[PDB]
Amino acid sequence: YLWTYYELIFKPC
Amino acid sequence: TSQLAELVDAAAERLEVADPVAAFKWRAQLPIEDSGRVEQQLAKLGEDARSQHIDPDYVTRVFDDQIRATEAIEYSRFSDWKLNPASAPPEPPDLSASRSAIDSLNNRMLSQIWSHWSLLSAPSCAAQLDRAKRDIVRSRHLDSLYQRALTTATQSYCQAL
Repeated sequence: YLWTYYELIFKPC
Repeated sequence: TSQLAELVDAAAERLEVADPVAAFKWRAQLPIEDSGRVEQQLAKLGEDARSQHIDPDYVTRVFDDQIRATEAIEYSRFSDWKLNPASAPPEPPDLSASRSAIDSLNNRMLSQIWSHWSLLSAPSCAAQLDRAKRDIVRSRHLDSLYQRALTTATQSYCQAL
């Protein structure tokens, strides 16, 4: 997943 | 130049993270809706909000608009690339560089919200917000899509008590 709501958080799948 | 120009500019610049995320999710075949509004992040947003002495529910509402506006850009990029795949960026996105940009833009937005809290509660906020967006629309040459995203992203700036 790749998140942007507050922190740019990136987890490789 | 308006008093809220620095907050709106940081919000507009943050919107730009949509292009790099869109690029990764398209090739990675990831859902745009899985975008991080999850309990741990909501807690973390509210804690950094209390740490700057601003209302977390106001701040939560701002980033809730921010996420809707950013998902909208990503969806618009996906449509464009469905219609015409060759207009997609040829360069991979720099997500590690984006991470540092989001941390900084997040911090600047929160610190501006405290710095200008008095104005955001005043009846003249809406007029100032218009001037800010009108200035930021011109100085960052925002296309029609980003103008609308900026409006959605800031639509509750003046819902402050």
